[PDB]
Amino acid sequence: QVQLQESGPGLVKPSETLSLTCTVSGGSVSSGDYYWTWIRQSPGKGLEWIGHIYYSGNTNYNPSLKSRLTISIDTSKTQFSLKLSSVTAADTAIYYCVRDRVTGAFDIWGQGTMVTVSSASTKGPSVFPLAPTAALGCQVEDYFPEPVTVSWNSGALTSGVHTFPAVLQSSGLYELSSVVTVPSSSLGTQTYICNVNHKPSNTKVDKKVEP
Amino acid sequence: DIQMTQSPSSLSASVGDRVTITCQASQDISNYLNWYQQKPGKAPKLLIYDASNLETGVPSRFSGSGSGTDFTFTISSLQPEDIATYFCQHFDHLPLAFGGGTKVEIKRTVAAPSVFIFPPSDEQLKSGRASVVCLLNNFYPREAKVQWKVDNALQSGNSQESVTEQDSKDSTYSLSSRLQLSKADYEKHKVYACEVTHQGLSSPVTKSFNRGE
Ligand SMILES: [Br-]
Ligand SMILES: [Br-]
Ligand SMILES: [Br-]
Repeated sequence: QVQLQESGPGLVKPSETLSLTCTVSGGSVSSGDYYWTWIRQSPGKGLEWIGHIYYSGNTNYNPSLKSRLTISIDTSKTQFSLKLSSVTAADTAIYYCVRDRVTGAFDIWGQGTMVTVSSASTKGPSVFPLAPTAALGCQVEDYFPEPVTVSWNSGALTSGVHTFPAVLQSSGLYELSSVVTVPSSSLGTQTYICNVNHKPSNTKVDKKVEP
Repeated sequence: DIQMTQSPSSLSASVGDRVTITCQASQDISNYLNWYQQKPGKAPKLLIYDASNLETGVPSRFSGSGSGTDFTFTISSLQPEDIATYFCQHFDHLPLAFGGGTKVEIKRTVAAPSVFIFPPSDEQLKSGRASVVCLLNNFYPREAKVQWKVDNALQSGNSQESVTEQDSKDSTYSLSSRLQLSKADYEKHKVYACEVTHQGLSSPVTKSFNRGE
């Protein structure tokens, strides 16, 4: 079972170039049955097919992005890449690398990566406890850009966890909460740690929540 | 350059219902039509290819049909984990294009929320900000009204809300309302109240605290 995964900056400045790389792991990129494709998704233009590349070196690209598009392939590292030139805020989207059967079907997608086009620089989040069934959580704020991942006790605690969509602050940075409900008796024995990871700034914060 | 029109743009149906969404191509595309399902926070997943072929590893309740210009996606019996946005995709000719998407939410019985109010931690106050957070847990329907009262004074324009996607097990929503203030403004008052109006609450529910206590 093949898996695809994107890597690259979550934040790129205007007039700069967006460079994304897909790592095809578990399978060979030198297969004739598939087209190695990029697709993005944003609120202003929905799901949008960007283009693809065949293992023989041939591309196609979407005519709407014909000018600033460059899709390469690297059979040595089983990677294929994407380059988008002189980006604007309209290029802010979630970008996916996708396996497309030659018969025509996007049967394997990557998880996707969020790309924000902004002149501002990254900032790691501040994490503050939401202390006390009983409800507790973590306040994650003062970060940019999206996204942040929040896990509880390194993934051991997953039931009843709710991580809310971030909203904007007056500063223009993001802010969210991650909450989880627990039995009120566990507050004297069990410790609860929220694990906040912010890749665009390479910021990891573990925060202990106590009564 | 084909135009893919999906209908409706969103719908809600009860568990066990037969859901049917349509995709109309702006020209004949034979059976060059695929169906995708995008669960919350995930990438789209292939369900139907060639307008009617079920993908391996997909439940039998999903199916597709149609050819030429009109295509219908169908869920024979709607299940709790079937909540997602569904897209049609043509591969008649480049460029490949998706439809606008059909969001499928689930109608379930009413459920009142569990309400919790969180004062800002002393650690947040050291940064200079103060967010008073009110939590509404596991309710339905999605519609909820949260009013903030500071010393019995209604607040307006200084709070933000945030609601999770509908849960794939119990089909409920959870909501977060935060009163965004500065340390200076937050420490000028005592009573911070969160009042909730919801279809499952016969009378509104207020959760409050005194600053400090
Ligand atoms: Br997030
Ligand atoms: Br760092
Ligand atoms: Br084709």
